[PDB]
Amino acid sequence: SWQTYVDEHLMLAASAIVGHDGSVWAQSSSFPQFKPQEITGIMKDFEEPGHLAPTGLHLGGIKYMVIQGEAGAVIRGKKGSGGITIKKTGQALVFGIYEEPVTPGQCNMVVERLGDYLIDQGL
Repeated sequence: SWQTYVDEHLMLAASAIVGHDGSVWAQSSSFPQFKPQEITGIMKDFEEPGHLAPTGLHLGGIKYMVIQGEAGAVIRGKKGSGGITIKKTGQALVFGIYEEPVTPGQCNMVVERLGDYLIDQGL
């Protein structure tokens, strides 16, 4: 099915590809439903680094503490044992959520791999 191909190719606790406009292109079975305001805040942080830091990154209501990202290209957050990685591409956002014992470096690897895939196609 569309969902198995997706899960099978975005997996990581959850992953997702969403347009800069907030539309969902693909999301894993366990990815959270989120609010547009959550996407606006992230988009502003790719523009003005450090923008989310003061309030934390929220996604599907979950609060992630912002940590060292890649200015204007990748954002990272910590939550208890796991965290999140978000990479901005020409037209989308690649989201990667990890949990113990997956490592931040492992999540980063997958989000970057997906980013390369989309940028390669002009997305």
